Amino acid sequence: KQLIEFVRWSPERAQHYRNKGYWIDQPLTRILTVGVQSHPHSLAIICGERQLSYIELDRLSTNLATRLAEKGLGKGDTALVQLPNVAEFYIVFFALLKAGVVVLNALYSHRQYELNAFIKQIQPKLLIGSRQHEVFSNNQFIDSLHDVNLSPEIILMLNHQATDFGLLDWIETPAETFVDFSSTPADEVAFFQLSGGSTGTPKLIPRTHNDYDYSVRASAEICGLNSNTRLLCALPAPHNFMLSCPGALGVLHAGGCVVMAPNPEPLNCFSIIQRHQVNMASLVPSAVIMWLEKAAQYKDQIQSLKLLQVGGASFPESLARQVPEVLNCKLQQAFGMAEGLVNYTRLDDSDEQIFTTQGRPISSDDEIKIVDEQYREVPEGEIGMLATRGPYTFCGYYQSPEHNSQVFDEDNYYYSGDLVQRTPDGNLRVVGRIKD
Ligand SMILES: O=C(O)c1ccc(F)cc1O
Ligand SMILES: [Ca+2]
Ligand SMILES: [Ca+2]
Ligand SMILES: [Ca+2]
Repeated sequence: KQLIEFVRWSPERAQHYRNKGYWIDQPLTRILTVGVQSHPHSLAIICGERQLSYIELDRLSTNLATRLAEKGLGKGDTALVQLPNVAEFYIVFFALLKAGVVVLNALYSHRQYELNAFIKQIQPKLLIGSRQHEVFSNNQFIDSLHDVNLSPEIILMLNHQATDFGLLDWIETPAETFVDFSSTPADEVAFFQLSGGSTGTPKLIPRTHNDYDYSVRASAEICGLNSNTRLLCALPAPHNFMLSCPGALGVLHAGGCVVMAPNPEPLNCFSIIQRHQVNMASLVPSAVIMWLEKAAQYKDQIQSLKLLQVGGASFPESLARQVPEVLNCKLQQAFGMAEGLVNYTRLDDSDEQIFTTQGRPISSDDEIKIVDEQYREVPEGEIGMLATRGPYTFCGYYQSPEHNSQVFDEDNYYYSGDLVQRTPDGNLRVVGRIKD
């Protein structure tokens, strides 16, 4: 009956963020509902040989949601989802959003140790995974959960066994009986993001419908998405970068289409780009290097790429400059964190800004301090530690009061651990990382 706990913005900041129109108090399912009303038959997801329209995505994820409701899963409960880069990922995401189940999307690369830690932390009543994943290849991990009194009530499996509940069976058909359901309230937790770079297993980041939808809408505007955007989803779909910056959710917000790839391997990605005339992609620097190494051979297959976002690791200027020369598309640098703040070079920034900086915040109410070791603001342009708060930056990790008191200051700035300097033009350069 209690909704998932999380650390709230002050009411004065919530009001401000509503007054500015950042927080519009709609569930994240707004993206689907609006697109179904506007363009039900536009393609939402391309996955392998499948073409999911907006109304198909909407009907498939309602089916799953009615099935879960039928089982007493709803507001107050949590789910652990671990799916590869396939359409069912988003069907499941929107299904849990619709049903009011707070979902943690594990990376498909996470193994038993991480999944165990997540299950201990959110005690999910629903687990959704794939039988082709190493961890669910046998029944050992699911069995270990009974021992520890953490068995979920429902396990749905992709590529399922005859014994299992088939995830695709619960998507294909709605429940036999009607049980009511609804999203969690727009200013309550919608789902858990995961931190990057924390010491042990990733820390849980509660995200509300209000703040995630804002970052998605605002990112989609900055990146200039529209209904002809076709975005390659080659990075892990659950990752903040791939999901909201502007990510699949931004593309759906804009009425475009997400094109799935299993991973960023260049030859296969290039084939998907050519086949579906992908015009946007998002990559981390190591994946850009791989593409850069094949792109001359395949210039023709990737001509349609119009925009490449790059972020997630340091991206030297020498490499940035190769993106337009070799990939024949525009560069946008992105520096963000699942905890909130996202920076983009703008599409009309100068070439030097795009090649040498990681841009500037989504929001004019993204507040930045760049501080020395005495936590005093450095002189303009020097390197300091980044601290930030704003309308989509979280206010604390899930159930971690001790850690939270260490990375938030008294004004509720979050200390991301990133080292940065502000350039004269107003943009940020990420130059490193600092501990504790
Ligand atoms: O987590 C990251 O490293 C990351 C990178 C770019 C972006 F736009 C958002 C992000 O969360
Ligand atoms: Ca907005
Ligand atoms: Ca981080
Ligand atoms: Ca191009």
